[PDB]
Amino acid sequence: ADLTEYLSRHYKAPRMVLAAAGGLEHRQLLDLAQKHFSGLSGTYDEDAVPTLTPCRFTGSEIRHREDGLPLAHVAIAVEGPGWANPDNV
Amino acid sequence: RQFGHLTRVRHVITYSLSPFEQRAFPHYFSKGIPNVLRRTRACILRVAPPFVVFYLVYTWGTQEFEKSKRKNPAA
Repeated sequence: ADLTEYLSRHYKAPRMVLAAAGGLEHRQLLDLAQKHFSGLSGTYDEDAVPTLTPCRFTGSEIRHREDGLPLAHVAIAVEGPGWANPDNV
Repeated sequence: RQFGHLTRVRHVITYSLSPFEQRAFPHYFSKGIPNVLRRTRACILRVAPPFVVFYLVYTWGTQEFEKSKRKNPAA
């Protein structure tokens, strides 16, 4: 039931992309997508729209002391800039 | 003593948070005051019976000083 809820709430038409790359023309792809993807979705279960929340970066450390290992892994990280800003580049 | 060859530890995850995003004094007058009263409960039963016994001996010592230096005979 939860699987069917997830399938219902996130396999929706407008959010998703069909894209092809290779030696083929756009008309063929558009017509085949018209003949097959006409009829997936477009409306939610009583408008239960999933929506992003811009979350918060905490900054902390979790250290898993486990000495019976040959090498040690460290990951250090800071804030992400985002996408559309050129600070990305 | 260097730093790194002290012991062998497995099976332990230590979480900890940054100093900035937590506050200075979390519930300072809310938990620290029962904290110090509990600490005082753990000690005074076996701290005070030296000191009050010392104190009564101090009072008695000054008492013997005054009453044995000031004599009041019969004459």
